[PDB]
Amino acid sequence: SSVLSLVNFTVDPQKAYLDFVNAGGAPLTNCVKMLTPKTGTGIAISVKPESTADQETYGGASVCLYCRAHIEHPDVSGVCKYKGKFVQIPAQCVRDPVGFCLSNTPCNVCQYWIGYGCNC
Amino acid sequence: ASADWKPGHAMPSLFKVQNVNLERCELANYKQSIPMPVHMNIAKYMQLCQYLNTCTLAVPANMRVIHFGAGSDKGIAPGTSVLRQWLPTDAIIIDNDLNEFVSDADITLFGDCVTVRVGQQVDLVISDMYDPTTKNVTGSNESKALFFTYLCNLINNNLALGGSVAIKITEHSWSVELYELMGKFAWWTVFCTNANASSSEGFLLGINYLGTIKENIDGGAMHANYIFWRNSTPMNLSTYSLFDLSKFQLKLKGTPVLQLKESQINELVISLLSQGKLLIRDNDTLSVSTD
Ligand SMILES: C[n+]1cn([C@@H]2O[C@H](COP(=O)(O)OP(=O)(O)OP(=O)(O)OC[C@H]3O[C@@H](n4cnc5c(=O)[nH]c(N)nc54)[C@H](O)[C@@H]3O)[C@@H](O)[C@H]2O)c2nc(N)[nH]c(=O)c21
Ligand SMILES: Nc1ncnc2c1ncn2[C@@H]1O[C@H](CSCC[C@H](N)C(=O)O)[C@@H](O)[C@H]1O
Ligand SMILES: [Zn+2]
Ligand SMILES: [Zn+2]
Repeated sequence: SSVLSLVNFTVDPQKAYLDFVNAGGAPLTNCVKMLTPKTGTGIAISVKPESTADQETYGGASVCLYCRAHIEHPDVSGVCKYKGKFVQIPAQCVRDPVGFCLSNTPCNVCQYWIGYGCNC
Repeated sequence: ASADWKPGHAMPSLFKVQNVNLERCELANYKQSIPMPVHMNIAKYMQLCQYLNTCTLAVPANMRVIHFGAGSDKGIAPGTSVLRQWLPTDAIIIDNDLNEFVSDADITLFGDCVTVRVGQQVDLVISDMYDPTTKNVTGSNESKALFFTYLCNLINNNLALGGSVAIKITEHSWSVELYELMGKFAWWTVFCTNANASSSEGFLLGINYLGTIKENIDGGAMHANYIFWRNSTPMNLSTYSLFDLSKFQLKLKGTPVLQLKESQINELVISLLSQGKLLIRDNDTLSVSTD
């Protein structure tokens, strides 16, 4: 809960978290990792879990920095893109699900993670 | 080891019909923990959901689910996420807890469950509530009030006919009144997950609310039967049931919602309610707020 306190002392919470983890800070813990049949489509954000064999699925609110830190979401509409949904993370990035989400963007055309599934 | 592959154990009629004094609960594996791959409450809620997959749950469109005691000291709600994974995509989840948390629910309310005003009637109530003072065992293990008074009033007033409840109890966290209310459902049991088999925890299930007394239950004697069952039944910690999740999601039954006057409820309606084939409640817009 140290890093959670830290992102309240900044104007750019995304950069604050990323600079912290990139400098050796402990990633946020207690992200809610689901148990899933790894038979999903593999898209980034989904209404039901969609992990492939190379992914893990997390409860969306738990991997959202703005949800976890109880700070304003940057989305112009004010709606969180993860909350109430499921987020698929590459299995090699489960060490920091929140950092991965802050570091990547789903494909605006195919909604797969750009660089981790999106083939457009 | 068939039972290890089941999600847990359900109290059989063999022990429902006993007549015994209330005794201390003594589990051979008490406090033993099973490792997870993943919060323990992920396995616990999934196994509860798996058992409810075998019950005649009413599953309508826009299903109304309220989840009490959803928070943890970590500020997250693993059980609410499991419900999101389990329930239809168009189900409405409202969760609540004394302490602050964030969850994948549609509506999240902080504070005592007594502050949660349900304006309409809901289809499914999940409660994991447990009061810390219950651990201060001094003297006789008597029926508890606490949050059970709220829950009993909820069942009597804000639960659709055909709706169901799953309410966590333990050896010392239990209510005479809540047991007796199970007699107003088509069926009832206590379900103990295999993931938490080393605890006296169980989920008191009322399946398909009928609004009228079907079984006369002596709640004090029935809790004594529940403890007698736990004291008599080897339960091995296990999450084998979660090894195959291909059919985990709640069946999309499309259960109809009907508005009926109580005078119109006949044998056909009671039969449909008891089979999980009908709900009777409003179809307004659901409103659940803090008072
Ligand atoms: C069954 N049993 C009880 N005692 C004795 O009687 C007391 C009351 O039990 P009690 O009714 O809590 O039930 P148990 O401890 O299962 O509950 P267990 O702790 O599993 O309770 C489980 C639930 O506690 C709740 N809980 C744990 N974390 C929190 C929390 O952070 N906040 C709140 N409010 N509740 C929490 C949560 O619902 C969890 O699932 C026990 O504490 C022992 O002294 C037993 N002693 C022996 N030697 N052998 C036994 O088999 C035995
Ligand atoms: N009267 C009450 N109103 C609302 N929540 C209550 C309550 N009494 C106890 N609780 C809650 O009961 C919960 C028991 S632990 C809940 C664990 C949670 N289900 C999970 O998925 O991790 C605690 O969060 C406690 O705050
Ligand atoms: Zn968010
Ligand atoms: Zn693409």
